[PDB]
Amino acid sequence: SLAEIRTDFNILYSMMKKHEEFRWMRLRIRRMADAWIQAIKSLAEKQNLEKRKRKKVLVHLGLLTKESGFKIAETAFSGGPLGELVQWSDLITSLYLLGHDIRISASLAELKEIMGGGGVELIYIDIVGLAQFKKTLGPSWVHYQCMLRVLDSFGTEPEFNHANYAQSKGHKTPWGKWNLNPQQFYTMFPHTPDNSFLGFVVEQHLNINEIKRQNQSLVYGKVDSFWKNKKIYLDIIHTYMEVHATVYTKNIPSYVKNHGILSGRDLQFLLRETKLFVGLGFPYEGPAPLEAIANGCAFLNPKFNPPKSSKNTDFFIGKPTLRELTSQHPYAEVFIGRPHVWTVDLNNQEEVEDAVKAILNQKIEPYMPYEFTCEGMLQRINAFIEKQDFCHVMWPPLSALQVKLAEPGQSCKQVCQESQLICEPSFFQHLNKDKDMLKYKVTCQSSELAKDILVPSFDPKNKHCVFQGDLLLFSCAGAHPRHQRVCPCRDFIKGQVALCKDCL
Ligand SMILES: CC(=O)N[C@H]1[C@H](O[C@@H]2[C@@H](OC[C@H]3O[C@H](O)[C@@H](O)[C@@H](O[C@H]4O[C@H](CO)[C@@H](O)[C@H](O)[C@@H]4O)[C@@H]3O)O[C@H](CO)[C@@H](O)[C@@H]2O)O[C@H](CO)[C@@H](O)[C@@H]1O
Ligand SMILES: O=c1ccn([C@@H]2O[C@H](COP(=O)(O)OP(=O)(O)O[C@H]3O[C@H](CO)[C@@H](O)[C@H](O)[C@H]3F)[C@@H](O)[C@H]2O)c(=O)[nH]1
Repeated sequence: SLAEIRTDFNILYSMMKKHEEFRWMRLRIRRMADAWIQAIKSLAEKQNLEKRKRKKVLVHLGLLTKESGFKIAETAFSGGPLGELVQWSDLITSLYLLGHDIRISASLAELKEIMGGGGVELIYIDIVGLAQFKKTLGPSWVHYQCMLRVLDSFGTEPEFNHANYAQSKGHKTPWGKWNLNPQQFYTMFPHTPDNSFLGFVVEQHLNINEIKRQNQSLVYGKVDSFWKNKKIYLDIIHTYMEVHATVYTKNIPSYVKNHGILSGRDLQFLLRETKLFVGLGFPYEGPAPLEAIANGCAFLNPKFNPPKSSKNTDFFIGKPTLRELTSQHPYAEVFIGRPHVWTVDLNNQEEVEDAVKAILNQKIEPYMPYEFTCEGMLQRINAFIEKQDFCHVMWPPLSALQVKLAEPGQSCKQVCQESQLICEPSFFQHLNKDKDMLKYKVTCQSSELAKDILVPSFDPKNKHCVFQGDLLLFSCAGAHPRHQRVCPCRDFIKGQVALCKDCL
């Protein structure tokens, strides 16, 4: 009944051999196996991992179900999407190493059988999977709702999650209206403080100036369509560097050295010899740029002005968020930055040329943020499993609360970030009446209730407070056009933004 850490993958390899759909994920785990085992040993030396209860865990991979018709397993080796498979691989491995009893499902049959068996304590699932869960179990699916952790790469903002509020705003997202606690949404990057950051591990095989060809650039973009209207950009880079590619070819200049779609180990070799990894603008927020940076590549990161969102970009229409991307990879831009990441206006030929010349003259510094290491991911998911409880113990602890007042036109996300903090939506409940507001030296001469994502709000001219009337509408996202927002912030560990200092 207590969890014991695992240091041998033999049982995991047995579980993943049982579906062809797991093949790509099994090969990833195999490539990274020695790093994983080193990391769970290192974590166990730093932190008491004793006295943890072994959980029975459902892992339901909706994206790999026949019944989903997503056909992601089908394209895993031929240039199809991999970012979700990377995250599922790393989650399953983390759960396994931490000693939990994992029940892996990629079918309605397995889903039914596991949930039939009872004693499930935690459920990892995607939004496509959650639709299947609800249909399969019937009305008692809600009995398990507080155990769900929903892998949702791009994030779900509260205004899309609240079914009635979303309807009232005319949000037609096919992904939203689940009415969960939004911290139950697990994201690919820490872009949505209403949600939890799950992430993944960045694959790299280094243990360097002679290995790396100073002259060699590699284009990020494994599909021909991605290269449309990039020729001035690529011509500037080609003035100074060889331009290589991994494309599965009418958009691709004649001078480009195409290697085709590479296996994991061959791609990693290509990164380790590359000076510059070249963003074209798409895809958004993938793992590949972090893999490049972990291998000592600089990343040329197209700047978006205006920032891209469901308001101006087809890709984002129907996604359950209004979040705006300031670049192809905002995490790389904001949490890494120069010299590893150069965020440039692709239409500023002088800025592009200056960036390429700078990168040519840079010293090579392989870099991985701690939160994207094996040990960083184990520490984060262990903390979530042990401390995150939506089933009713307050975590993060109230000690971590720092209250900030967002100016008009400023969100709670923005005001926390501007103080090197992060919005903590679990603390909004402590900011939502006259008495609580005195504590933080805001004085409500009058007040009212509103069901609005933009409250609690303060008019400092009229000394008027609007408080939240629907607790499911508490939202880090959103700026009040007229009033100040009363914003719950917390500290974060540098390199581990998911955790406060007193959260371990
Ligand atoms: C796996 C998952 O749900 N990932 C996140 C999701 O991302 C979207 C998702 O779409 C999955 C596939 O769903 C259907 O099977 C199709 O619509 C696929 O499109 C394919 O065919 C199109 C032609 O009809 C073509 O335009 C396109 O090139 C593609 O080959 C979808 O791929 O997964 C993909 C893969 O990363 C992603 O690009 C999609 O945005 O978004 C959810 C909401 O934000 C998120 O919760 C989830 O994690
Ligand atoms: O055929 C396709 C494929 C993708 N896309 C789009 O690209 C998006 C992100 O691609 P992907 O998830 O595979 O991540 P990427 O950064 O390329 O890294 C993978 O691929 C890398 C190898 O290139 C690998 O090293 C890394 O670990 C992986 F995560 C995906 O959500 C699709 O919208 C597409 O439209 N058509």
